[PDB]
Amino acid sequence: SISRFGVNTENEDHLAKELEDLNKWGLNIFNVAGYSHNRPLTCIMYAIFQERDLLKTFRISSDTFITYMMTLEDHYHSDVAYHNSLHAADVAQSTHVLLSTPALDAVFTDLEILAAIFAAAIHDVDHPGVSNQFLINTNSELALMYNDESVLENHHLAVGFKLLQEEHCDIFMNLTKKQRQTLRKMVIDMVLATDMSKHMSLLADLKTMVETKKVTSSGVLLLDNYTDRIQVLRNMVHCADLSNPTKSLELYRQWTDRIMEEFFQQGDKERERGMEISPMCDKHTASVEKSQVGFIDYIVHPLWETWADLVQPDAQDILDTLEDNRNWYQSMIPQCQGLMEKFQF
Ligand SMILES: CCc1c(C)nc(-c2ccc(Cl)s2)nc1Nc1ccc(CC(=O)O)cc1
Ligand SMILES: [Mg+2]
Ligand code: NA
Ligand SMILES: [Zn+2]
Repeated sequence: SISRFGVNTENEDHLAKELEDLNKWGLNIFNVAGYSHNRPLTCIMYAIFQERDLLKTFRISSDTFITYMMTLEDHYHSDVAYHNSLHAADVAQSTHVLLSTPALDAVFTDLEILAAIFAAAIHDVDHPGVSNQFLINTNSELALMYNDESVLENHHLAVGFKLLQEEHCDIFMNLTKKQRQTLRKMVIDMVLATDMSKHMSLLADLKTMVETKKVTSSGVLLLDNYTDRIQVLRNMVHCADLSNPTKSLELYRQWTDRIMEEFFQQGDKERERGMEISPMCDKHTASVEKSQVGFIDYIVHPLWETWADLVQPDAQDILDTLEDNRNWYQSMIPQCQGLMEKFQF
């Protein structure tokens, strides 16, 4: 069971049936959690690494891998409504699918692939369930440590890398020095690019890149160098981090409930401290359906449209689902600055 899934489970057969969808956008990670004793991140990372032969390629012990992943998953907070191990697992599995998009076939090195999925796994570790801006506004120790810049993203990185230095946790021991160095650099790059306040400038740079794209006669992207590759990978991970609205409505709605609960819990903190309640964080004046439509139309669609343009035609299904979900939320609205502000500056 451990050998098969990297986790103990009372229903191996149900877990195995769900993991049949490992390479699919339609994987249901909530079910994976339910059949893995709420170890979705360890489970999904083990599955992904076996699928891609990454433990063989990089000589990573499977036991050491399970040990690291368990401590990493333990460092996600169960009582944080959205930014917990289920979201990390989702981003990792979503990154895993995006890496296999036909337009990117054989484009990336194995180390690049390793770096993207590892980054996905660690990108929100030890999230406190309050935003960067909250941490800045409350004079937090983390904001003081990190000089107000990508405060949590720097913290997620430091925690993720520090766990590797625990006894029996160094999954990269068998990499060469040069490999370790390159991997570190790439992971730092990608996790720092998940700072939502970089969304606009990241999208601008991606469009610029997409203007210059060239493909083979088979539709495969031609990337000139490292610089172009890591740019696609940053953006890939960002897209995986804003993929909830591109999943089935059933899944999207569960994600939305969770991020609203998280925001509302921060707004209750802010209220208790006599602070102005941040946009999206006031449960008494929230308009959830309307905000999702604006989120999609101004942030998530523009990003996915640029991504879809890059990997044309691979991502049309994703765009169609996103539109369809937008239509649903729009139909459920009962009879702009706060939005856009979390995604720029
Ligand atoms: C993908 C889940 C998701 C959904 C479904 N909706 C929204 C927002 C809707 C309206 C809005 Cl303003 S944010 N944000 C989401 N994620 C998210 C996560 C973190 C942050 C950083 C921050 O707190 O500033 C911003 C957005
Ligand atoms: Mg984050
Ligand atoms: Na935990
Ligand atoms: Zn995230």
